[PDB]
Parts: sequence; structure tokens; C-alpha cells
Amino acid sequence: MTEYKLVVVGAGGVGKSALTIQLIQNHFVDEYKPTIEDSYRKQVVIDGETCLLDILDTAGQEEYSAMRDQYMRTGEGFLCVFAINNTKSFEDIHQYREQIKRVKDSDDVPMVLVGNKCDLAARTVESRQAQDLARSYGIPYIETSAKTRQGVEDAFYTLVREIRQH
Ligand SMILES: Nc1nc2c(ncn2[C@@H]2O[C@H](COP(=O)(O)OP(=O)(O)NP(=O)(O)O)[C@@H](O)[C@H]2O)c(=O)[nH]1
Ligand SMILES: [Mg+2]
Repeated sequence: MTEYKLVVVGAGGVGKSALTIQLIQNHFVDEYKPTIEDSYRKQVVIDGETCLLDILDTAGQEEYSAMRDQYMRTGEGFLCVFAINNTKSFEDIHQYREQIKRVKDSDDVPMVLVGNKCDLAARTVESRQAQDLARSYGIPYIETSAKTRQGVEDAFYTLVREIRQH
């Protein structure tokens, strides 16, 4: 069966791990257990396709940008995560995207943009700003909350759709 190699990137604490764990383990981690790196997989169904989703959950905590390089090479698709309550994380997106394009030596890498933490009243990034940012990338935008699981499958699964149509 098709294995899809998803990698989760984005600034420190936007909810990369929470998204992955909600996807994989169906529980809200509810803890900044700052990541070093973690590999997960789950057999899932996407558009009727039973497939495997491998998720490489990466340390956004930008002290390991050089660890990220070698490790991202492996990924086929990338979830670019910010938190809708952290504009600095939204600005940080350009960097992660650029690095990924660098690493894969391609302007057109399967990717999605993810605004996480949409349960939070504290929105500082408009949905339309992120939709526009994704559009400027020619990639999907998904809004999620790892807390409530709202949009979580959508984020990883829409990235599978990117990998496929690539
Ligand atoms: N309310 C809410 N909180 C969230 C959400 N996602 C993550 N959090 C919380 O915010 C904190 C940071 O989440 P985490 O998943 O560790 O961030 P990260 O991007 O994986 N961290 P790093 O790059 O260092 O590994 C945790 O307390 C976590 O429970 C969300 O969708 N909603
Ligand atoms: Mg993490």
C-alpha cells in the first residue's frame, strides 16, 4: 500500500506535535514537550484509499535548522504550520518553505499551509491572510485545532492529496 511521507515544520510551539499526535494517536498532547524529532505512522483511509501515513514531526525550536536539512530530504510532502494566534509564526513560514524548497531543490514541493490553534479566541492572523499566503505559494491552506481535532485529518490528508497530484 502507498506510504506517504509527511513532514511537519513550522516555528517553535505552533502545534506541530499536537497535530501529529492528534492525527496518529487521537489525543491532544496538551503539553509543550519541545520536540527534538519524532517518526510516527498510521494506517488510514484518504478518499477511499487505505494507505500508510508516516509523519516526521520536527523541532521548530530553530536551534536545529541544520538537523532539519538532512532529515527533511526524506519527506515527500510538508505541513507548514503556524498558529493563528502568533503572527511571528506566520511570518516564520517563508523560512520553512524556502528551506524545504532548498532541500528538495524544487519550487514545487508537495506542501500545505496550516494555521493551527483555531479554537483560540486570540486570533492575530486573519484566515484571509493565510489563504492568500497559501495562494501565493500555489498550495492548499487548512485551518486546524489539534486541541479539538477540528481540521486535523484535513491538514495531513490534503497534504497526501498534494503528494498524489504531484
Ligand atoms: N489550544 C490549542 N493549543 C495547542 C494546539 N496545538 C498545540 N497546542 C499547545 O501549545 C503548546 C505547544 O504545542 P506543540 O505541539 O508542542 O508545538 P510544537 O510546534 O510541536 N513545538 P517544537 O517545534 O519545539 O517541537 C502545547 O501546550 C500544546 O498543547 C491547538 O490546536 N490548540
Ligand atoms: Mg513538537
